[PDB]
Amino acid sequence: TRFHSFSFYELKNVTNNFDERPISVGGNKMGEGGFGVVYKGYVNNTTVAVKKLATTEELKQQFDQEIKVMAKCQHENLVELLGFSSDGDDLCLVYVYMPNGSLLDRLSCLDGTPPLSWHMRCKIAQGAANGINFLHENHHIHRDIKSANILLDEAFTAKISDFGLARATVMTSRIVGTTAYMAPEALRGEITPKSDIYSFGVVLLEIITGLPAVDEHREPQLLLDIKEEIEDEEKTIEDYIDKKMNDADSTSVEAMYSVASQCLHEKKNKRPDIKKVQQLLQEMTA
Ligand SMILES: CN(C)[C@H]1CC[C@H](Oc2ncnc3ccc([N+](=O)[O-])cc23)CC1
Repeated sequence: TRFHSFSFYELKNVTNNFDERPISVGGNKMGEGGFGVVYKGYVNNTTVAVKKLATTEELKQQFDQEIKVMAKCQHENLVELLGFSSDGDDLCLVYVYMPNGSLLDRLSCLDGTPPLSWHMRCKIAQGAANGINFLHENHHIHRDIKSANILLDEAFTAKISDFGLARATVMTSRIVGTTAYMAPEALRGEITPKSDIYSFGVVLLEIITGLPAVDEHREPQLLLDIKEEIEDEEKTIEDYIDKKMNDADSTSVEAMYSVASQCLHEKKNKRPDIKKVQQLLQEMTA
């Protein structure tokens, strides 16, 4: 698949000169979304998201990786790239606008949005698993699966984003990702699709609980420690269910928790593959 080459001056125009002010006050900055700031804009009546990136060469290599992965990978559960603008050091990626922001923002009810229902949460978990399955089937490792990288469209369909660190068991000298979601082997430099499964297991715990992966003012500060508290029978998954829901039944919650627990196996080889995760999430609803 081939993309439209946008002019930098056309992108600067539609985003009102990359205004750093918020949307409510009058600007276009949505906030930031990964080694770059994201801006709302309108191209030919179409609402778009423009990610201005943002060593300079490492950032250009992430820009190229995103475009290469997006050219090869088009799926219902991946964000859609429309085009880009290279033109010097200010690199821009243009996407279809995702009006419901990220799953992290919706789980924390950022800016006063209503809590996501259990029904919406089950659909989002299944959609995100379908997107990771598509990447794995096409021999790609995302390397940064987290709720901030699961975007939500006009119908709350899950859309995986941020493919700058994606790769087609190998080791690396540059350890990348988000600590609170990373598998133990990924924190040691290993590169494998099994690390994406582990990180997805952390996302499933954020969905069940509404709690972020890391909270500096919390005990435990890391969400993955709750798997040990439950396994030692000190507590149960019902004690951690997000209280901002009225439609969560304990049977399907325990079925989603069982998938998350399996994803979070410390031994990479004992985790299920994405196809099994996808099958288990379908059986939960059905
Ligand atoms: C913190 N929070 C307000 C974030 C919510 C999500 C915002 O990002 C985005 N918002 C809307 N559409 C997007 C389309 C593509 C990408 N992308 O990067 O592929 C990011 C997008 C960035 C701010």
